[PDB]
Amino acid sequence: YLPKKVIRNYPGHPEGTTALKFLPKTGHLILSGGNDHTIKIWDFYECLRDFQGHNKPIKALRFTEDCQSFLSSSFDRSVKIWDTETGKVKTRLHLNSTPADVESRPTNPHEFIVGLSNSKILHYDDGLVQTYDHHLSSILALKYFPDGSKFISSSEDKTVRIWENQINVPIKQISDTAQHSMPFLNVHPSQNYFCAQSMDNRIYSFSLKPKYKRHPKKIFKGHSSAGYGISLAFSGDGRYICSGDSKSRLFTWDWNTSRLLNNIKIPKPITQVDWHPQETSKVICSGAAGKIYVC
Amino acid sequence: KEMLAEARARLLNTQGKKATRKIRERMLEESKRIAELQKRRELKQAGIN
Amino acid sequence: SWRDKSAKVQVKESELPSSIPAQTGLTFNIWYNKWSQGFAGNTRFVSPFALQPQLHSGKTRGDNDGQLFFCLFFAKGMCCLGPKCEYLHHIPDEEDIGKLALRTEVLDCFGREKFADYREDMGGIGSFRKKNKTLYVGGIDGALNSKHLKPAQIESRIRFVFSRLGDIDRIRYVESKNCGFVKFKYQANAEFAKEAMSNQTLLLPSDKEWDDRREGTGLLVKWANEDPDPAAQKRLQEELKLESLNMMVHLINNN
Amino acid sequence: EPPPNICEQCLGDEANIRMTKIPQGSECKICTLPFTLYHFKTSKRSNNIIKTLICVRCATQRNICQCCMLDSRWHIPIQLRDHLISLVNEENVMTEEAKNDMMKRFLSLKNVKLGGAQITSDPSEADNIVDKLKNILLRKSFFLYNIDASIPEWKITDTVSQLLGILSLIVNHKAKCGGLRFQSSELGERFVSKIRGVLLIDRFRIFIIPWSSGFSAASFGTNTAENIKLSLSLNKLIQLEL
Amino acid sequence: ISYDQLAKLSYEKTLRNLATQTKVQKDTKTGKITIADDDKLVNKLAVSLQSESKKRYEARKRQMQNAKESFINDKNKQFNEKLSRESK
RNA sequence: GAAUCUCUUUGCCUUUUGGCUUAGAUCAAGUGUAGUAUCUGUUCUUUGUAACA
RNA sequence: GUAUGUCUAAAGUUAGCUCUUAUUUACUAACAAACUAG
Ligand SMILES: [Mg+2]
Ligand SMILES: [Zn+2]
Ligand SMILES: [Zn+2]
Ligand SMILES: [Zn+2]
Repeated sequence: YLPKKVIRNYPGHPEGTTALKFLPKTGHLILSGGNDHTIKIWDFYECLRDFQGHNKPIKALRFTEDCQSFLSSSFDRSVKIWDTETGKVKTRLHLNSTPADVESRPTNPHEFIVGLSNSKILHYDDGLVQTYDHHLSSILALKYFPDGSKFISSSEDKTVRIWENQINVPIKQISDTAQHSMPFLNVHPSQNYFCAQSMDNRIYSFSLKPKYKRHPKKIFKGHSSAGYGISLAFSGDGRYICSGDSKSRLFTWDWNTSRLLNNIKIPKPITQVDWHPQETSKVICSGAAGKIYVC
Repeated sequence: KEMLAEARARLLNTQGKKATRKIRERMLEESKRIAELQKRRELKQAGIN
Repeated sequence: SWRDKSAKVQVKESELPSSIPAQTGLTFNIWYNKWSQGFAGNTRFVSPFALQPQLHSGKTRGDNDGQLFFCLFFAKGMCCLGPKCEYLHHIPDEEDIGKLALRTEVLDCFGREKFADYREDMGGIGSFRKKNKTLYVGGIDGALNSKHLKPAQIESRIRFVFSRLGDIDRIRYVESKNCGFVKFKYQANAEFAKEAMSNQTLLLPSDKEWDDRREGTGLLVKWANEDPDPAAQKRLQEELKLESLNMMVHLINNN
Repeated sequence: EPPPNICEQCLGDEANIRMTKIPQGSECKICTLPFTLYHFKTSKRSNNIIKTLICVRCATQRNICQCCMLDSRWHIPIQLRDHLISLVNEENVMTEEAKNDMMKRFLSLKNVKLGGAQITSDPSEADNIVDKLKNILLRKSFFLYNIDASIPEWKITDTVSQLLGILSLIVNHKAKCGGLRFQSSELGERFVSKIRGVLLIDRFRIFIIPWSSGFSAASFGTNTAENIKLSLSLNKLIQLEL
Repeated sequence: ISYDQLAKLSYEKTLRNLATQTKVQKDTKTGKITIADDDKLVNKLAVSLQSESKKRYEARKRQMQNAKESFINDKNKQFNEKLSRESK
């Protein structure tokens, strides 16, 4: 159901809290990577621990479906896999470039994908496995398919390339003459749609078909998402879409008509937006303030 | 239907391919420029001057 | 002191390295004396020669000839003709910069020509428009050969190094940006220190990496910008107004 | 073909000076246009060769000479004479120096005297601003407290050297504190004899401490957040002295 | 009509606009004329010129709004309007 | 009686065709794989009350 | 396949409607059965 009130405080960093995600199917923890400090976890209310071993801010903090360890994508050319129970050192990927969002394949805890900003993507195990070089620009955001087995990449170019399980060659590369880029993108939880932000202030939605062409009128236009790395979100079993903006506002969306529902005035560009997989009406958001406002 | 749709595709062909690739290149300039400002706004909320 | 003794041969003619640079390409371009068909690996290097002022200062032919332009290869520490070099092989003191008062805003203290504005890299000879005294000191990473040090020790090393090169106004190492800002009493001391600590190392001989001294890439001494905090703009404006009031007195005494 | 602006200080204290003209010598160091370059020697046996480094139009646009790059009338820098004209007329007369190449050429070819050149050009307004200037002027280690940021290290060396007869020194300006260091045993005894006493540099008071610890710069602080905090606490300690 | 008559009529219109609304010193050396200009009159002229520019701006947008013979893009329907105005 | 706002018409062209020559010249004779684009066929949906700080 | 164009930290500048799915058609390919470019 729709979020309508700015309910709880959750005062995180005084810095940005530049990444928020959930444990899938168990809405117990969150993550918050600030600018200067390190990662904090809030529950539901409570706090657990810091994760020292970073120096720079963090782009994205992605879990696995094993859920015991998340993946930190810091600006400091270093990717660290942290346990949510102890917080130890599995790997330390000292890289060449500032890494983008760092994700994991839903089957294996071994299979593990790191995006870069020198136009490359590196697959790993529990240790290089296979490169990925088809984007011309810095790669911005990644996804996967239902239960993995393929892979989705999008860059500072307008291209989106579906790569496979350890295969360099794209099945489809998605480009027109009017697309700005695809800076962030999340799988719609019926695992057949394909939603992505784009800096025409619009959220495009493609299919997941072999005949992969887009569907009209499912484009979410009323935004100011132009110059910030803003996230997408999806409710339980796909009832709405929440997405932040740079008006210090959070905007929700329908599916069949795709129209504006709630223009909230949350007290700085609202960027990171997550739903609960348990609570069917509440949405966690954070902008660049650090105070994690829950709707 | 096919021939009429191709005809109304070709009657829209107003700009040349050099003007088409210049609209393409200016679109790429605006996209790279807004990505650069996006990266700078991230690093400026970060504090890295 | 240095007024008493003569200047030493810092290096032989045969003990200089060749003018042909380190090979960064395929073939050698003998017009521009550089390398081409490839650019991978740094042209920049740790300089093999240091200054060592108190040992190698002295009285040259330049004191006999009455010339008061200093020696660019004394500051680099790589003169062959020690006591016979036409330029000066000592630290710029107050009286030498005082005799440089007629030409140091046109040329520098080495006889090089000051240009219109700075480079895009802010490093080189300098301007005739800014009375520039503050030197940016970067490149400290390879100057330490990427050794983990506290910032107070590095600030102490930069203070002791640039104390050899004349009178110091003010040194402030930036812990957040890994750079210093060394301001001098005179402009010619800043010029001499920029030529002096060009691409050397902050490594002491008391450390284990002294054999691998010339491995990485050394210091980066360059001309600095203004100090953009308003307190140093305040001290800059008031010291410039006091020097202007001195020049007020001079212009009234003249006419 | 205009004759050059070279003032009385560049040529020097001689009456017969032989200069060498090269037509279209080099690009001038303001606008990068070529010009007739005049190089000479101040004496006959001078070791330094002195050449004009700007063209005649860039010289007359700033009312400066071509060799020593100072004012033709006053023999002072351009920036400071613009600052003095801003002190007089209450109008920020600044010299608009170019940075693009085409802007340099464009800004030199135009017939104008830019900056503060028009005031010092004719001697009437020169002496007018001169008596306005007259109207304006009618209107073995130690630790150191109380060093405001306008006090350099070289003045702290010079006053201690002047009170003695002539030794390194370490001053943290962001901590606003000072320290002095040497090796001679008798030099510290003579520093005690020539006096927490007060150093008076320019009426700005600096308190002294016999600092038995061997201070490094780490003793003044390890970071910049320690320096401002220690400066505030030490100014409160100075208020405790007062 | 003509640019002379049209300047004359716009002058009469602006005097009608004032009708709906309603010293000199010199130096010795510089010789530049300092005229005392009242601030209410200065910014009243400024607000009047901005109001005329915005009035012309909104009327020009009103002409831009109207779309009612054969054309491919917007510049083309403007050119076809021009040919329809040539046909008398 | 003095004037504001909204329309209608006229006038200004307002995003208003910015060179030339031999119309400047000549026009598929396949397939498979793939990509892009479009049509058609097919299936689904329609608040009071009390206490405490 | 050329011309040609574009990207590339080593160095740190001071606080009717929504949909799945197949057939057809159109334009493209130095991709295949030793060589061909403005
Ligand atoms: Mg051709
Ligand atoms: Zn020498
Ligand atoms: Zn010039
Ligand atoms: Zn001169």
